[PDB]
Amino acid sequence: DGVGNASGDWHCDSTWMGDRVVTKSTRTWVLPSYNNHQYREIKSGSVDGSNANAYFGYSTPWGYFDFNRFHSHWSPRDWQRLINNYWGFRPRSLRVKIFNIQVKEVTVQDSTTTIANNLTSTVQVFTDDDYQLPYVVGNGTEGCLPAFPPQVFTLPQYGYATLNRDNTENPTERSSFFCLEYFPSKMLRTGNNFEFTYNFEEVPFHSSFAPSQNLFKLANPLVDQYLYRFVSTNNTGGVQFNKNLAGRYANTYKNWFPGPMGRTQGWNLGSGVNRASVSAFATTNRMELEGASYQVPPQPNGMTNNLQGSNTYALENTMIFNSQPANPGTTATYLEGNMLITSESETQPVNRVAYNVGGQMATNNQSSTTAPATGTYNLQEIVPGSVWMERDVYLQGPIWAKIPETGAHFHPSPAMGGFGLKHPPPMMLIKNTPVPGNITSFSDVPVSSFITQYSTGQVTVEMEWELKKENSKRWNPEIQYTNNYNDPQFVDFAPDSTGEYRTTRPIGTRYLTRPL
Amino acid sequence: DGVGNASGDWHCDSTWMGDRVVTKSTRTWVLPSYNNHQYREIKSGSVDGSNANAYFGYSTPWGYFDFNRFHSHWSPRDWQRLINNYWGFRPRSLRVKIFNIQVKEVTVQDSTTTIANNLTSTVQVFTDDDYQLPYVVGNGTEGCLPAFPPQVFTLPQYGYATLNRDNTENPTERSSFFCLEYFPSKMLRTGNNFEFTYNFEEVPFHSSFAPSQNLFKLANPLVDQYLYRFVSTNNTGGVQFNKNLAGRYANTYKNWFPGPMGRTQGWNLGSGVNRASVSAFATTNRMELEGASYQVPPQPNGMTNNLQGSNTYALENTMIFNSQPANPGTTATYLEGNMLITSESETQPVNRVAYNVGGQMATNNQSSTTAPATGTYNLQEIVPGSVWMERDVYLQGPIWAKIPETGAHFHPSPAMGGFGLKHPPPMMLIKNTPVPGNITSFSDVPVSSFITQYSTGQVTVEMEWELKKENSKRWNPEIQYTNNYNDPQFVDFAPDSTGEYRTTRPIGTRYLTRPL
Amino acid sequence: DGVGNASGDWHCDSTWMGDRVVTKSTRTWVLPSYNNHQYREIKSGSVDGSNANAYFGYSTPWGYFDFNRFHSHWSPRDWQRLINNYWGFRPRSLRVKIFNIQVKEVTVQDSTTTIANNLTSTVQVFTDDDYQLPYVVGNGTEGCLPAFPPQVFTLPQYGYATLNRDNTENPTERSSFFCLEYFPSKMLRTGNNFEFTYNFEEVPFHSSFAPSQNLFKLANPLVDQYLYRFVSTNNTGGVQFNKNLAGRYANTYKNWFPGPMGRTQGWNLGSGVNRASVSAFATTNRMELEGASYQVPPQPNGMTNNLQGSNTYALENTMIFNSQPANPGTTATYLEGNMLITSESETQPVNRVAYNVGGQMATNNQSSTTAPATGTYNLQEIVPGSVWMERDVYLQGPIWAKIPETGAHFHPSPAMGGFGLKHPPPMMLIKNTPVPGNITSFSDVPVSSFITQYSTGQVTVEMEWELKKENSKRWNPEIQYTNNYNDPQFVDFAPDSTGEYRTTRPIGTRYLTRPL
Repeated sequence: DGVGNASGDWHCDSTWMGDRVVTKSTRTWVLPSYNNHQYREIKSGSVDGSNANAYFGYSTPWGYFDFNRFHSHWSPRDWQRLINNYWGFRPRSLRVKIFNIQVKEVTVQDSTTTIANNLTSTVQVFTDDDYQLPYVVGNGTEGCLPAFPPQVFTLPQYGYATLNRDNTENPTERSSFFCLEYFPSKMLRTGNNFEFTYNFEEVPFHSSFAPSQNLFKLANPLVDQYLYRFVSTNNTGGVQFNKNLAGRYANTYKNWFPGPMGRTQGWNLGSGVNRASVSAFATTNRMELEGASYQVPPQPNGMTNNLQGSNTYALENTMIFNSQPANPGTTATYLEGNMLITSESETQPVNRVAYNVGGQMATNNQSSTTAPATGTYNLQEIVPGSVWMERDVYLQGPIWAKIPETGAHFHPSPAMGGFGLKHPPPMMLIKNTPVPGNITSFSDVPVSSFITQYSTGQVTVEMEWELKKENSKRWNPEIQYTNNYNDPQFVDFAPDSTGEYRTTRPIGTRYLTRPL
Repeated sequence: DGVGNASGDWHCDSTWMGDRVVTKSTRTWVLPSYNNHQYREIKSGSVDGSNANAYFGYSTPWGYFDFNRFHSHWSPRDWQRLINNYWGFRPRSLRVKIFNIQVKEVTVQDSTTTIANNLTSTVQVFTDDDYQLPYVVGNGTEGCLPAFPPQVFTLPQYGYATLNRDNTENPTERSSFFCLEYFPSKMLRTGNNFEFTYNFEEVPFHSSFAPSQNLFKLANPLVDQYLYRFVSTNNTGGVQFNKNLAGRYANTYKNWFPGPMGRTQGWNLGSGVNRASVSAFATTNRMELEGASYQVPPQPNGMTNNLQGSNTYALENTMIFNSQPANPGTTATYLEGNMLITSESETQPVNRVAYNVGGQMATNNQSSTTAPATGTYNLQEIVPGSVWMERDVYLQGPIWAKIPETGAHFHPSPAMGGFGLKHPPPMMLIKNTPVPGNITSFSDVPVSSFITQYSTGQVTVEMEWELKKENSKRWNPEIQYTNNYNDPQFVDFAPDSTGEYRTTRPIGTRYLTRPL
Repeated sequence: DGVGNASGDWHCDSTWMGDRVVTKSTRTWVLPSYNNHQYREIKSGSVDGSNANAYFGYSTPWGYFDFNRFHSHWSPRDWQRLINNYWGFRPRSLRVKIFNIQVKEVTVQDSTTTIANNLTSTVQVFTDDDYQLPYVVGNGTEGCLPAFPPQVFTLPQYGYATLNRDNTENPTERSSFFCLEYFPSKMLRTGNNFEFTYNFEEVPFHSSFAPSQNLFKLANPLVDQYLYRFVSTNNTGGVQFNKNLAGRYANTYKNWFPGPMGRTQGWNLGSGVNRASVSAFATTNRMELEGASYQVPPQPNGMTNNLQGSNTYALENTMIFNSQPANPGTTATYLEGNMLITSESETQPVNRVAYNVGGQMATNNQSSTTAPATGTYNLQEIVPGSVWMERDVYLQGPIWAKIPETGAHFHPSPAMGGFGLKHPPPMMLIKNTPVPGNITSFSDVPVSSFITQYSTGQVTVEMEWELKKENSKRWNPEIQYTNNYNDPQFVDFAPDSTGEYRTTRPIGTRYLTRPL
C-alpha cells in the first residue's frame, strides 16, 4: 500500500474457549544482511579431539523465523492455567504474519555512521512448504521469538550441514547445495506485508498428568492371586510352590512392563559428594555413526533422570537450560547456581531410573552340580507389553521436531520432548534484497560492492491449541504449580531493576494425577 | 417391584450361531459388610526382606464383581468345542444383571445368632464407566464367578494401592484418595434389579492354532538359493564363498526373525535332577522400578517355557495354577502334584526357548593377527522383521487386562495372556447400605454402631464372542483336545463323592495347526 | 491514508442545547520514549522518616492520556455560565480521537543534534476497556490536557505500585507484573488515526447549589412544637418539663442530623496568629494500613473546612492547588500568596466545622449522689437520618475517580470530589514502537541499541454533559460568580506579557441557593 499507513496491528493475547485456546504473539525483529549477500561453503575438521565435530556445509545470506519454544506463545501465567487444569493438549493450527517492514541504509563516511531509511528497498520472504530444504528448526537451537513481548530480537542466519567425507572437512559426491533464491518468494517494500497459514496433522495429546499408581502394583492389596510361584527345591531337587499373597508386590504376576532404559551416570547436585576433578566426555553415553562417536543427550525416552526427594541426577538424561540468554560462542564454566535443571521424577512410577541397573537375569543352567546364577543388565530396549511416559514439555522448551524421512522409524516422539511431525510448520526465510553500490563500467564479473543495510519489522504468530479436559474423581486436593517463594528479593518472571527479564525455574507440565 | 415377585431368571447356556457364540452364566453371590462400613488406610513396610513389598493404599467397604476368567463363561465341554474347531475368537459384547437381592440382618444376643431378613434394607451398585478409579480387575487376583455353576461365592473387597514414599509405608503428596460414595449409584431393595451393557472395542482375534512349520525353514527343501555365503579365507586371507544348497537350513538367508527373549532359569519337573536345597528368589529375573527390585512373571511375550517332549521348564515364564481354590493367605509349600503347570511348547517353531541363550555375535575385529571371536547373549529385544506368538489363553485363565494410560506403549498384549483393552468392561461395585443401631442422643461425631447385615443375590453375565472359522487343507487328521484318562478313578471336570469340583488339567487353546 | 493528507481537524467548542452541553477540546501532545523502551522495577524504602512511603512497582515505557480535570474541557467563561445557571450536572458520554501523528528521529552525531522525521515509524495505542490494569488516572496526579488550548503538553509515563512486603522495598509472592504489550493495540503510522467512544453509567447529578436554610432550623419560627422537653428536677428530684417554644432552635426536636465529622486542626490564613515554628506532619490526622501511618487529606466527605467570613482553615480538609504548574520534584516552600486554597463555607448550614468538637454526650449515670456529667467528642461517623453535602468540584479539579473493586463500600463518592465510577473512562496508553540501531551479527541476547525518537500529534476529547435546570422562586437576586477585580494589573484567565496563562482563583460550583 503506502509509506504512511501501517500494514498490521499488535496482537498479544490468549483466548480460552472451552476445548480450545488461541494464543497470539507479536514481536519486533531485526534482520542483518548476512555474509554480505553471498553463499559461503563452511566447514570444520576434528575439533576438541573429536571428529564427530567435523562437517561440511553452507551458510546462506538468509535468516529465518523460529517459534518453536513454548514461551514464544505462552505467558508464565497462561502456562500455569494450562498445567493446573488440563490433562493434555496438542497444536491445531498456525497463522503467521510479517508486517510493518522498514529497510534502513547505513553509511559510515568519515566515522559518522548515519542511519537513514531507504523507502524503495525490499526484503524477500518465502516458506518452504514441500520440505525441500534442510529443516533446521527443531534441533534445540537459538533465535526463537523471545519469552518476554517487549524484547527485540535478531533473526538467526540459515545454514546447514550436508555430507562430509570420512569424518573430515571434505565433501562427498553426494553432498548437496541448495540455492534458496531458487524458490519463488515475495518481495516486500515498506508498505507490504506477508501472511501464511498452516494446519497441524492429527497428533496425540501430550500427557500432562503424573501417574497416581506404580505400574508394578496394580493388583488389589486385599486379594491374593490365583497364580503360584516357584520358590525353591527340597533336599532332593523337587520343585516347590507358594501362592502369591495379597499385597506382596515383589512377587505378583505382572501384565505390563516399564519402558526401555540405557544406564546413564548419576551425579549429585547441591549437597552430595561427587568424584572430584572429573572430565565427563571420556565416559559419557555414545552412539557410533559413520565411524565417529557422538554424545546423545538427552538419551531416548522411557527413563526418569531423578528419583523424587533425591539430589542424584542422571545429567545426560536431563534437559539443562540457562536462567538467562547467553552470548554467541561463550566458553564459560557455569555452575549449578546458573542453571534450570529439569526433573522427570513424576514419571518414576512407570519409567526406570537412568542411573540404576535395569534388572537381572539367568546366566547359566542349574543342575545337581551348578547353582543358578544371575547377571544384571545396563540396557534394555523395547519388549512387547512395555509402557513408559514420554518426556515432559517445559515452558522454556521446544514444541515440535520434524520426523526424518527414511521410510522406517519406531514411535516418532522426539528425545527432547514435544510433538514429532511428518510435515511440521514450514520454515520461513527472509533476506534483505541486495542493492549495488556505484558501478560505472561493465564487467562480466559479478557485482561485489553493496549499499549496507538492514531491516526490521513486526511478526505475529497465532496458534490454536486443543485441550483435553481433566476429569478426575480424586477426593483430596491435588498438587498445583504455584508462585511460592520464601522472602522474594524480586518478582520472578518479571523485569528486574535493570529491565532484564528474570526466570528462576523450569516449569514442566505434570501436576495433575491419574490412576494407571 | 415387590417382595413376593422374583426380579429375574436363571440363565446358563451357550448358543452357537455360525460366526458367533453367546455364553450366559448365572451365579449366586454373597456380600459381607466389609470394614464395618468404613474406609481404612492400609499399608505395609518391607516384608520378607523386600521393599518392593511396601505400599500405601486404602481398603473400602465395597465389593466387586469380577468375571475375568474364562471358566466363568465356558464349560469344559464348550471350551473343547471351541479349541478343536476354530482358529480364533474375540469378545464382542457384555451384558450384566444383578437381581433377586436379599438383605439379611444378623443378631447375636446371648450367643443365639439368629438370621432374619430385613425387607427395607438396600445395596448400592454402580459401574465405573469413565475409568476414574484404580482398575484392579485384570491382575490375576481371586474372587471371580466360580467355574462350576452351583457354587456360591463371596464378593471380594475393593482396595487399591496408591503412591508410597521411597519404598516405605508412607504416602507422598501425590497419593490419592478416592471416595467411592462420590459416584452416583443405584439403590436396590429386595424387589429391585440392576442391568448393564457393554461393547468391546475392535481387538485382534486370539490365535488358537499352532504353527505347522518352523520359521527358519520356510525355503523349499528341493531348490537351492540364488544367494551365496562367506565360508572362509584361503592361506593368503582372500575370501571364499559357497552356494546355499537345498534344505541346508543352518545356512540359508532368512527374511524373518524369532521374537524377543530374556533368558529365564530352567527346572526339571517329575524325573530330572535339579540343584538340591535352592531358594529361587535370590536369582530370579527382576526389573527395577523406583529403587526397588520386582520379580516379573510370566516375563514378556515372545518365548516358549518348554520344549515339546522335555521336562525342563522355565518356571518363571510359566502360568502356574492350583488344581483347586485355596484359603486366603496360605503359606503351604505345594509340590508339582498339586499344580496345573501350563506349557507353551506349541509355539516353539516361532518363539525362542526361555532357558537357552538367544544366539551369538561378533565381539572383535579380525585382522592378520587376531582370530574372529564371538560371544553369546542372554537377552534380545525387538528388531525389525521380528515375529512371535502371544501367550495362550487357558480355560482357568484371564480374559482381558486394561492397558495402562501413559500415552506410550508398545504392542499392548498382556504378559498373562488375553486381550489388552484401552477401555475394558467397567468395574461393578457393590455394598450394603449402612443401617444405624439405636441412637438416643445427638452428637456431631459420626455414628459408629450399625446393625450387622449381609446380602446375597444372583448375577447373570451374557457375553457374545466372535469366531474365526478354521479353513485348513491339511490332509491327515489333526490333534484335538480329548478326554483321555487311563483307568479313571473319578470323572474330571465333575463333582466328586464329596461334592467338590475336580479339574486335573489346564486346557489351553492351540490344537489346530496352520502353515506359516 | 497518506503522508500529505491530514488525519483530522481542530475542534474546540461548547454547544449548549437546552438540557445538554457538549464540550470539545483539542490539544497538541508530545511523547518521549520512556525508559529507553524497557520495563524497570522501581522501588523505595522508608523516605522522610515514614515507611508509608515505601513501595514496590514497575515503570513502563508507555505514556497515557489523562483528561480528568475540569479545565481540560471547560473554559473559564463556560464554567461561569454553568455555575450561575444550573443546579447540577453529570457526564454522559465521551469520544476521543488521536490524529496527525508525527514520529521524529533524533541523531546527536558530533554535538549537532538534528531532528528529522521518520515516515515509516509507528506509535502503539490501546485502551484498557476491561479494567485489567492498575487504574492510575483518578488520583490527583499531573499530566492532564492543559487548561489553555494553545499549550503543548508531554504525556506522563505509566507506572504503578503493587504490593510491597512489610513496609519495605521488597515484593511479596502476591505482587503482580503487568506487561502492557500483552494487550492488543493499534499501530499508527503518520497517516493513521485512532478513535474511541465511551458512555458513562447513570450517576447522580453533582449538586451545584448552596442550602438557603440551616438544617437545625427548619421549624416555622412562628409556631411552637407540640413536643416538650425535660428541663430540670425540683428540690426533691422529680422531673419537670417545658414546652418547646416558637423559634427556640437550641431546643426543638430535630428529625435530621449533620453528616460525619473527624476533627482536623485549624490554621489562620492572612491576618490571624498561629503557633510559630510548627512541623505539621507529627500531629496531622492519620489512618493505619498494613502497619504504616498515612496522612489522609482531604479527610472524608461531610465537613466544612472554613466558616464563612473567617480566616481559620482546617487545612487538611482542604484542596490546595497552585496558581501555576510546577516542575517535577520541586521541594520549594510555597506561601499562602502562591496558592489557590479552596473553601467549602457554603455547606456550613449542613456540614459540621472540621476544627471544632462535633458535640457532646452523657458520660455517667446521675443519682442522688452524682451530678450528670458530659463529655465532648472529636469524631463521629454515620448515624441513621444523617445528611451532608459532598465536596465541591472546581474548574482546576478532578472529574471522576474509580471506585475500588473489593465487593464492599459505603457511599462511593470520592474525597477529592467528582463522580465515583464503577467503570470509568478507560485508560488510553501510547508508546513509540522501538526501532533497532545497526545490528550486524546474531545474538540470543535481546537488542539494546535503538534509534532515539519521539512523537507528537493532536488529541481531541468530546464530552456530553447533562444539566439540571435551576427552578427557583427566590425573589431577591442571587449570588453569581463574577469577574470582580479592584484595579487589575492584568486580565485573569488570560496570557500575560510573557505569554504564560494566569489564574488567580479557584472557581467552585455553588452560587445558586435552594431551601432545604
